[PDB]
Amino acid sequence: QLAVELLDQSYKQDEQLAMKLLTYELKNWSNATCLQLAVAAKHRDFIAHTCSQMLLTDMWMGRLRMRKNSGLKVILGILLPPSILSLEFKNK
Amino acid sequence: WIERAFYKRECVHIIPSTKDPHRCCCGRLIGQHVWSISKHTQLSPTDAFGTIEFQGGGHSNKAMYVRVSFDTKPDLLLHLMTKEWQLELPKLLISVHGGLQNFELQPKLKQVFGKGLIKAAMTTGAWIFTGGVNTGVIRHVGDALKDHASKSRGKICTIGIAPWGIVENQEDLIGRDVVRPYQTMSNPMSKLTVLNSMHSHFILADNGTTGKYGAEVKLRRQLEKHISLQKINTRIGQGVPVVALIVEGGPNVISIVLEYLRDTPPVPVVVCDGSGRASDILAFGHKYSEEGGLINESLRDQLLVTIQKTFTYTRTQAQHLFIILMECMKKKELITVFRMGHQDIDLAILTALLKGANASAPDQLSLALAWNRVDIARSQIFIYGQQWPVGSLEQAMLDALVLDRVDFVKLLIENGVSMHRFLTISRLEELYNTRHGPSNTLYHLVRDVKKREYLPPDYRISLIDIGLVIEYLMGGAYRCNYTRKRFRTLYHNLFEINHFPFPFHELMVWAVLMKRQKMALFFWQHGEEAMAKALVACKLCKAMAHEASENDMVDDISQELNHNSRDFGQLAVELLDQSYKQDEQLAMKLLTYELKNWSNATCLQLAVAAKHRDFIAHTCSQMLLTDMWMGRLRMRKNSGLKVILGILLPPSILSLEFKNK
Amino acid sequence: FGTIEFQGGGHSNKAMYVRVSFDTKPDLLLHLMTKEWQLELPKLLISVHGGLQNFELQPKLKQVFGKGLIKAAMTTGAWIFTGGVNTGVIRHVGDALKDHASKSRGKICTIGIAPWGIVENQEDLIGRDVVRPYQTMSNPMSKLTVLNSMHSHFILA
Amino acid sequence: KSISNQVWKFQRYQLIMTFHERPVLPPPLIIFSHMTMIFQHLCCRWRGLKLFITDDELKKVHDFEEQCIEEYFREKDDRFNSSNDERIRVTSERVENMSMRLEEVNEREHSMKASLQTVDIRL
Amino acid sequence: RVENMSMRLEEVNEREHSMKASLQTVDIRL
Amino acid sequence: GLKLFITDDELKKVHDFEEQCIEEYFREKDDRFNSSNDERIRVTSE
Repeated sequence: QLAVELLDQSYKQDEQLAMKLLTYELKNWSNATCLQLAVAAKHRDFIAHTCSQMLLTDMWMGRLRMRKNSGLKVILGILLPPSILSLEFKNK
Repeated sequence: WIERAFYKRECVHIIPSTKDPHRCCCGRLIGQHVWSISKHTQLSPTDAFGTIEFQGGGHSNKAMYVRVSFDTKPDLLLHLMTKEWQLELPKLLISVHGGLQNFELQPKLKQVFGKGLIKAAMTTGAWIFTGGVNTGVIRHVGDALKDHASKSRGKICTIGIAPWGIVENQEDLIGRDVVRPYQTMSNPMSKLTVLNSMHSHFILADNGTTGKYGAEVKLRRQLEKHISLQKINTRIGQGVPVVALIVEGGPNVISIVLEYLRDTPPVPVVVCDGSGRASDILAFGHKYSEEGGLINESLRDQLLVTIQKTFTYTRTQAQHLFIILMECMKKKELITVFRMGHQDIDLAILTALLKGANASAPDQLSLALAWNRVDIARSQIFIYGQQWPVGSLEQAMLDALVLDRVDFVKLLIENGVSMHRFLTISRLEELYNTRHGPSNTLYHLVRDVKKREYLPPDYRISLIDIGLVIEYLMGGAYRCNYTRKRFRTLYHNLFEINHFPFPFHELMVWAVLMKRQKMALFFWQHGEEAMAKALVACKLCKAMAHEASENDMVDDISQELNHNSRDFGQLAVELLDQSYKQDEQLAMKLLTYELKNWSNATCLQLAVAAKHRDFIAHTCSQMLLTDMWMGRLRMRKNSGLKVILGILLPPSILSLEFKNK
Repeated sequence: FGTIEFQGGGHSNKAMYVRVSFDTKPDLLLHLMTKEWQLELPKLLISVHGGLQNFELQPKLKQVFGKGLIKAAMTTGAWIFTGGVNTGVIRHVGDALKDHASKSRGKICTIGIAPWGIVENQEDLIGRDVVRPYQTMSNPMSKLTVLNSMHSHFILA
Repeated sequence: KSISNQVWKFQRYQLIMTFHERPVLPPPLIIFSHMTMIFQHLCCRWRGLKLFITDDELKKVHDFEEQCIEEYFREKDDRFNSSNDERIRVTSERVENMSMRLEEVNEREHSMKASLQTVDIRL
Repeated sequence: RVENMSMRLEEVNEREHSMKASLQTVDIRL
Repeated sequence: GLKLFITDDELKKVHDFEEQCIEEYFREKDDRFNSSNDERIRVTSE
């Protein structure tokens, strides 16, 4: 719950440093990250906060913006290769 | 870039002797040696760079520094500290000129003055120039910033102008872009003075000699004059306003005070008495002297005797220093005193800095809007006899709304806003198109409604587009006033006819579209049909939450829109609760009547259009909707069965009571 | 005629008024203020005759006397006749009603008997049944004395 | 079940607003009510919750609204100041004010009593 | 009760400054 | 994806965000402790 409340505070301060804090590699901790050592520790409430929520949701979409009423739109793209061209893309 | 732009220097030739062969005039030893007046210093690229982040006694903060020549460009340091120091330009400026030698003060006076200075640094966000080495006035202000500024927003941006040779452990500070630690081991016998560790920034004013003072003084003066030359973005006065605090000091304090008072621009000097020496003799020369030369012979002779004895100064130049003291007394408007005996020295330094600025009252109001200080503005700027120009108070209101300043607009409506004459179509559109505030999502909504109707980044959003934005968000059959044919012809004819007779409703739509909840509650506080305005603001907040959940971005905006939606809903709930407690006969008439500014709708139909839960469950709407079932009729006592018997038996309707018309 | 409901420094309350002759029927004003002013007859009566010129008082004495007068106005429900223009005794009782009567049942029914010419902005008060705003911009050099804005009722003698 | 009676109040409003607009004859005999509604509409065009509030009774319901706005914030300030939280958010500052004020009296009353003893010695 | 000690003790603090100054002035003139 | 290689100058600007979070967070737990119903009257009685 110490880890929970520090993630809570870093979410209240700023989000752009917050997801970069939760992602980066740890040279003194076997080159792992916060999330993978978190599930290695089997801690409950660390990965349920909104910072990891938007992190893990954006790590699903990959380099892409096709989300508005998803489920059905991603099914129509993978069945129709023409219809992928009518989907928005995130700028690199 | 910093090494190739700022150059150091060091004494490497001549090597005289001043009462010792090893003691050079350049300060270093004869063996230690490896301005140019009788020293022959050599200019070279600087080697001292990086961070001197400290250890011991806490204060392990980021302490990056730079070493420059004594004869260096003030502008080059200015672009340094603005560009690669991550320091934005301050809204004020305060110096810690004072006693160089070590002294001590009473605990209460030290605590009050230190708390006042640090909360002044918090409110104005200023830059604090200090001697840098922890002794005397620098040690006292170091204890002062460590007193409560470490317990309130410890990003103070304190800069220490210290000589390169006067600081201890010069070999420790060698190395370019290297984080060299420095311990706070204070040697009692070393002439090289220890540093103040919780200072965030350092300047190593390098004159090529060691252990000599006065070289950083000229650099500090040219840097502060250049900083006052740099115009602030609001352009209130002569750049960033500057003020100098003096505690103790010697004849140098008197001379730099006379320099500050005669300077262009006229920088004021705060003097704090109760500490002794130069500050007390300036206080005594200020308290009983009036218009400079209005000093009687007895107190002039007493001041001369205290200079000759208590200051242990020569009596031959005591007349000269009394001439300098009278020169300081000739400009008493800039001179400030702090005779003490919550309620700290922040108000005193604030009215001192805003007093002697050669600036107009709207300029002082713009400076106070920058500092976010409403009590100092009320005490100083808004006073009797103030000839406020026409149009400047309207500009002050425009700046206050675009910076989202609730207490400043409270003070501005308290001082004659005339909100009906202030608000026009063009000022409202400039208010909407201004982006000098918090983050918002007007651009995505206007792009969506333009895509629905049918976007450049420089697109100026018209009032028709935002009116159709409230039409999209409220939905159903809502018809905003901005899509009316009359307003469209007025917009065509102009782009109190342009003025708005009902300004607080456009304040509601501007507050809810700009994500300013404090503006929404404050403009709730004054105005008519407040139940309707809070209800429709709840409708727009729930609709913006629906847009920010159907788009579901970084979810702080979606959670605050949900918060604002259910808060404004329970606001509607509690106001209906209070109107039920007051009287019921005005209460149901309040819930029924038609709303000419809200698409000719009512409270109940806009309530269910907003999908608010607990508004229509109160007993006022209970008796309203029950009596709107019975129509003009009194046939209710054990109903269900009696109404079935009436509709089957037309004779039995005649045996039912009727409400009087 | 109409309302001079104010703006600035708070005090945006209903401030309807009436202008009558100096030689007018007291009974006709009585039926006026009982019938179409929505004012029932009080159980007591208190006047604020005092210093017309501007003065000042000690804070504790001003606070105690003002609190006593306003809670007397709360308990008796009386009508308070005052000079009306915010200067001296009228300014002190305006600060007094704003001291705690704004924090305890702010329907005081204070009536200000002021001359028609002595009030500032006479052209602003022209118009029949019109809600004319008046700002609290106190001119330091105008002989036309400013009004007390949180007074609910006004008489323009 | 904490909201069961409450949610019935939402759905009953939809019944009341529909039945106000329904024609008076039953949906069996609504050809009769449609005939007479077309009859009354064409005889004039070719030849409940929305009362129209006039200009003098909008004023007496508006001033009830702003007097509700000023009076309600009295009650939230009184329950705040009389709560267990904020009423002791004021007492500790006052007791802290007696911490150095009474100590200032204690520092100088030692000199005041000593001044009385010294004056009585020299008298 | 604590609010009653707020201005009662401050009233003692206002006049004890004059009382100690009266003791010093009387001792000076004696 | 989750394993970006942070260079030597952007590890510094995310590290100082971390220790400034450490000092700033213990301010909030000391303020809620001192303003709680428990500890604020743990000082008045002395």
